[PDB]
Amino acid sequence: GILHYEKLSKIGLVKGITRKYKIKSNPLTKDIVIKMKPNVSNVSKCTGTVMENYKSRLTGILSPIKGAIELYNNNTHVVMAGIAIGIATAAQITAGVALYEAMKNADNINKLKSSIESTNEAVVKLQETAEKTVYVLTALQDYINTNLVPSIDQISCKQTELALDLALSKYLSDLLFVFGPNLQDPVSNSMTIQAISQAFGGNYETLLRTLGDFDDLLESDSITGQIVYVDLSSYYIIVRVYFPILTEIQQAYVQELLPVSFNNDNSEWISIVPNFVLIRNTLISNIEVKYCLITKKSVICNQDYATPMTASVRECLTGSTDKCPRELVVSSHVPRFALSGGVLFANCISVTCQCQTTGRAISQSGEQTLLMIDNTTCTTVVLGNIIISLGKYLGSINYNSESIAVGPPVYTDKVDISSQISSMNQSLQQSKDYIKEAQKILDNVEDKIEEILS
Amino acid sequence: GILHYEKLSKIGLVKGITRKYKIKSNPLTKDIVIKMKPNVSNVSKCTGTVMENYKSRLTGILSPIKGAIELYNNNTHDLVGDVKLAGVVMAGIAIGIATAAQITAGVALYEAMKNADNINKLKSSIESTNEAVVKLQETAEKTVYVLTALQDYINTNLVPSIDQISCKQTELALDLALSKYLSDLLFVFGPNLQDPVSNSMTIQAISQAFGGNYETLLRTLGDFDDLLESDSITGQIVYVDLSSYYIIVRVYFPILTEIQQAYVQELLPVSFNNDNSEWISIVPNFVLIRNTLISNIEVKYCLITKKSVICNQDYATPMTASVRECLTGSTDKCPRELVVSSHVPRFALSGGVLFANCISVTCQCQTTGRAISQSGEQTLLMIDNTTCTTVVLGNIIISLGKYLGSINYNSESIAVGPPVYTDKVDISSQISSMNQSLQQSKDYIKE
Amino acid sequence: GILHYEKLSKIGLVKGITRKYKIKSNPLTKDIVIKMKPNVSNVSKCTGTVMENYKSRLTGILSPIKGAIELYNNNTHDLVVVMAGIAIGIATAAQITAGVALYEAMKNADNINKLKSSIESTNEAVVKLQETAEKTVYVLTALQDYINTNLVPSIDQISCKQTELALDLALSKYLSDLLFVFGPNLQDPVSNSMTIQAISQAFGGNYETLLRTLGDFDDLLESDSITGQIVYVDLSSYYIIVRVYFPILTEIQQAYVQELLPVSFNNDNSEWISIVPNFVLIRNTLISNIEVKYCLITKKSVICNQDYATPMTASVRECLTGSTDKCPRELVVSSHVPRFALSGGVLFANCISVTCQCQTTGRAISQSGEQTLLMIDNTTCTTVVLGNIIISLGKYLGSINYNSESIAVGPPVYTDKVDISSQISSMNQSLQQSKDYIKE
Ligand SMILES: *[C@@H]1O[C@H](CO)[C@@H](O[C@@H]2O[C@H](CO)[C@@H](O)[C@H](O)[C@H]2NC(C)=O)[C@H](O)[C@H]1NC(C)=O
Ligand SMILES: *[C@@H]1O[C@H](CO)[C@@H](O[C@@H]2O[C@H](CO)[C@@H](O)[C@H](O)[C@H]2NC(C)=O)[C@H](O)[C@H]1NC(C)=O
Ligand SMILES: *[C@@H]1O[C@H](CO)[C@@H](O)[C@H](O)[C@H]1NC(C)=O
Ligand SMILES: *[C@@H]1O[C@H](CO)[C@@H](O)[C@H](O)[C@H]1NC(C)=O
Ligand SMILES: *[C@@H]1O[C@H](CO)[C@@H](O)[C@H](O)[C@H]1NC(C)=O
Repeated sequence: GILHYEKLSKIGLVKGITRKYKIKSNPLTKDIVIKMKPNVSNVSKCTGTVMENYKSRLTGILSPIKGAIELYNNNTHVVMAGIAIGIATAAQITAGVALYEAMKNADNINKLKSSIESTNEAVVKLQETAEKTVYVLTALQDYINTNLVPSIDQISCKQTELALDLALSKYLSDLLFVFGPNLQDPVSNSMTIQAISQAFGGNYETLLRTLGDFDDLLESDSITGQIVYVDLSSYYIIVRVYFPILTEIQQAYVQELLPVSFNNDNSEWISIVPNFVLIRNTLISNIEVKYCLITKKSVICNQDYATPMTASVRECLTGSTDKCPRELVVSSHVPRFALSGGVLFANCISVTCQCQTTGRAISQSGEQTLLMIDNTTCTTVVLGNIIISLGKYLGSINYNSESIAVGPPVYTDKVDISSQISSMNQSLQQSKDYIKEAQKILDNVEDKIEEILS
Repeated sequence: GILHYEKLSKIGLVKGITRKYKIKSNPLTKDIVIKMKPNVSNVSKCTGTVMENYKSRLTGILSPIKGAIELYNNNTHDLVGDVKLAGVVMAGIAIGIATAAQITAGVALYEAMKNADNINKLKSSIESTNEAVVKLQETAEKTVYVLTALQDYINTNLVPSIDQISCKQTELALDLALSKYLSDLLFVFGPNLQDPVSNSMTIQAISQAFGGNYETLLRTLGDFDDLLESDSITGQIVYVDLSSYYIIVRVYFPILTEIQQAYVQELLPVSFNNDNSEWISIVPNFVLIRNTLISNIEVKYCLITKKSVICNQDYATPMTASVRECLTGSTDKCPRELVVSSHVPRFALSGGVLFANCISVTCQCQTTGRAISQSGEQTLLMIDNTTCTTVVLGNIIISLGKYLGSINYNSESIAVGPPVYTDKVDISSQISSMNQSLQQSKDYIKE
Repeated sequence: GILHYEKLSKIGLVKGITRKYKIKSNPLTKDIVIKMKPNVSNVSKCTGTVMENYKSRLTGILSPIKGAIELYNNNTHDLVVVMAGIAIGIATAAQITAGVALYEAMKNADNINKLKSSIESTNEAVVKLQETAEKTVYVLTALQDYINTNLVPSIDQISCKQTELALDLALSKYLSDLLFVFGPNLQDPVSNSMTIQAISQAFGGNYETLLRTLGDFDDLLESDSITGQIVYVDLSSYYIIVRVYFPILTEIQQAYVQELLPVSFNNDNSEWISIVPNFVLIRNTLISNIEVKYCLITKKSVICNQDYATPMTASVRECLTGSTDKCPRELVVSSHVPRFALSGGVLFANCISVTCQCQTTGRAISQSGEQTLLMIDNTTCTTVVLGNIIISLGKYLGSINYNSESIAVGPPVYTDKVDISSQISSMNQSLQQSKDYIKE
């Protein structure tokens, strides 16, 4: 049950931190306008057909989004038109419902079109008639206002236009990854606010700040954006930002296991067991922490990332160490000792351990996997080049007298898995014929005992 | 033959979109000059030895490319039987050890040489280009473009701030720009690009030398976006000039062809019920069918799109006969895995008909007012307008079509495949477990 | 020596380059100050509360580093260096060692810190300061250049909100850029893994200047061997001290990395590719796998920031050393897996899959169905036309009749993630099914 830490530590898995488990929930919606063509009316003398190009270029990347969105709109007549939609995922359907929900306010924001069209500055605060405000973030506007405008004199009219064309095209080449043919499904709310901000030049800080515990959300990619309206004549979008909160899962924790090479039968092994185990309620399972934000106190995820675990690997973690698979160590880099509870767990065959206080070297038998070193043999431990003072071990009084039973060896390598598999299939097939040497030589040579009876 | 779509949909894999399959082919080559040191002729007043430094710094990252390229140029002693279009001969002994890809890139390099040499004659005019992008005449009426790094910054920041800023400031700002640009280009062009006799480099990646602005680079040259987002527009470095600090890039702008009777079928996955628990099917979500043959495809590397999967190469991959069999009827061969996340999807829509896990989620009929409840004997419900016109599904209301398949999808039971664990760590334990077991029962056969 | 290159080449793995094996060692520490709030007193006019905001914002991302660092400092009580095990409680070796290095950095950190008020008022982007000894120390300050060469000149023709917008925007952009590396994300700052590139995110990614002010550099850089450790955080002046670990790389002895160039091959009416590592590490008499993906591959060497060796199954070992019937093979279904390679100036080609011909002798080079691959050298063709590429050949230094002698092909296998589970469960099902007949 709920983890056999000591048994585990001998096989080279020492207790790491225990962590709180958190997931986003309870989203909270807020709307923003991002304008994708800058102002220019203040510096319109020496532009040329850069705009006529940029616009039709932008229209090419923008229109298919509009098109994709509108297929959910003309076809949600609360109720979504299943025949019209035809083939879709639940996720998408829900995004579509959120979209329809956004429409009501989208429509009200859209009434300020001509005022959006003529925004002077980078970030503008507008009045949506209610006393409910709405923000317009316009791309390259700052550059235009504070580079182009003041350098106008010392540049000329054929080289301001170059500087403009270049800015526009750079901005384009930057936004293209996120907003290209690439975002094929824009009826979603997965797009991270960071990724959306690409349209405002990656400055998601300002985007969040004008809307007004933050970083933890941000670095879990839990702050998401949904595109809810596209205006093709004014070249702006409305984004609904989903700013959630994060909730602690109840009697759920994520246990880290610190891996440490260990000795068996003249060679160093490392245990093949998850380094992060999720325990919620009485149930132990795998978790894909790679997708979360690990943190001193908590694993923070934008969704549940639990994953099933085989009963062997479950048994392994709760005592049966002869079920934890082990792999050969051949790199001078897999770690050779760890510290847990102020007590040291060390491969004193691989590395040389000594007692600074008592002067005598701490030497490890070949019969043992690992040493548990605490303040009842050394107070201070010299460990190569690092000197470390130890606590008393809260576990078994004679950890080092009692021997763990090591599990089976295995190869972890992609290429070695296939060879192992074909090797095995070979062996099982080879010995699946000897079992067919009994369909005759135990059936006919026993139904001959019906004739040698009758 | 066909995928057994109905049998599949019970095991929680519903028909998604069917897509065209496209791959790039027939490049149309076009050449461009990228100059990697800006002008500074209109600034040379406060420049310390930052140019003297920057140059020798750049030479360090540039020269080995040149060197690498020129080993193919000395080694292709070619035109075969002297003549231009007769062909090209690569020196095998000289080259020694190379890949087909590389050899071909070498041939393309030799092919680029002819025009490279003609472009190179404008060296002194490249050397003194004033502006960021310049159009030059290669004598023929055939034009050639020079894109020069940091030039714009220099022309529109520094020259304008020169009257208002000092010296050990004007030079700081320059040193900083140059070193930033350097630290940005270093990933793509460093010791990293060990094999420059290639045409893999994407034009985006190449444009790192022009500060990531691949837009302008493409636009000065001339289905564009679909090419671009499949990384099918590639660049090859064909000449390096170490005194003028410029490179010639051959850009390979291809076209994309529809593969014939080949389509990529999406399967939308849906959690399904069996023996008191939710399972998800372990079967590819994307299957490539070309001709009568079904095989895997690595779409992760392609560009997926309403109508088509667009790839810069063929990405087909073999498929085990079991997983083949599974997709064409034998659902007892489709492996399944336990579901333990409140996130794996619980229903899908295909053909206007709903496939739902009405054990996991709670389904009801808005029109008929009665809840749609699912037996524990069944994996999944197919709900079509012949039981509900409108379906309330938690919080989403949805109007349905008539299912074009079996009149009683729900009365007939599928046979669920074997359970399996998908996890990296779990595969090793499963394997060692099995070895142990087979060895253990390989002695009883010796009894 | 170790490997069986000829036997291997028939199964479609031809000798590629042999490379030197190098790892970083012998690091060489040098210190630097990164200031994360620009000067701005030269436009202290209409900034507004943006500084008051920016500062408290920054404090939020910065303080937890300080905090984390100081827990090692508070708990290394020494000179004998002794680390407090009870206080530390639960840590890795790596981290402990980082801690020792941190304590080692403290001595100089403390001396650098005396110049606090002079750090506070640095005018320019990069400054050289005197740490009293004649030992200099550098201050790189963020956004300073932008401020000095955009905003200060663009004061005169810009409104008071206009100036402050441009500032707020620069600051917040810089923030949104640094946040990935320095956020809640860097949960363990008592380490020296952070690459100097990643560190330079605080100076706006310009790791070039950072390295250049401190003074075979690229190979280090592109192996991510040049690392930074944060050794001090100042929360009132908003600067950090970084100890940069600039190592040197050493050749491993009698160790090389062998590349294998893969080439589709023919067997029993279909094209196969061999499932064998493309890079094999041989050090001493021992052959093993190596994870090159993490290193820097280079004409002469594989360059790694650590040893990346990995064990190899005795079957795959045996395979590379003769037993080709142990090298697993997989069916080819993509018009993209390569069809010929060149090694030693001799050609190894699938002349069933592609059509091979002799330009010199005019006659086409055709391959039996009994053979996997053709070895083509100048003793049959001097020049070879191979689709659209013409190539002149050397003499093969191996067996005089490579093409008469047949290799024994290994077992077929499926490589695919999804196909492994089915293979595994199939093998299970079958073993269970035939584990009952043994109970009969
Ligand atoms: C769905 O309906 C939208 C409107 O909601 C359609 O947009 C119209 O587009 C035409 C262009 O030919 C314009 O003349 C109209 O002004 C638009 N309609 C309205 C009411 O403003 C769109 O064509 C429809 N189709 C799809 C597939 O989304
Ligand atoms: C159940 O769904 C089918 C197909 O979605 C509906 O049949 C269509 O009805 C519309 C409107 O009457 C016609 O324009 C189509 O031509 C019909 N298609 C077919 C293939 O018959 C049907 O109406 C739905 N049933 C109910 C009760 O709404
Ligand atoms: C070991 O740990 C702590 C040190 O304070 C203490 O409680 C205990 O008495 C110590 N025991 C010995 C034998 O040193
Ligand atoms: C370290 O100790 C001092 C007390 O003298 C205190 O000011 C500081 O906050 C402590 N920090 C930690 C992390 O314990
Ligand atoms: C192959 O090439 C080299 C040329 O130096 C030579 O050693 C060898 O004799 C050649 N043989 C033939 C048949 O061309």
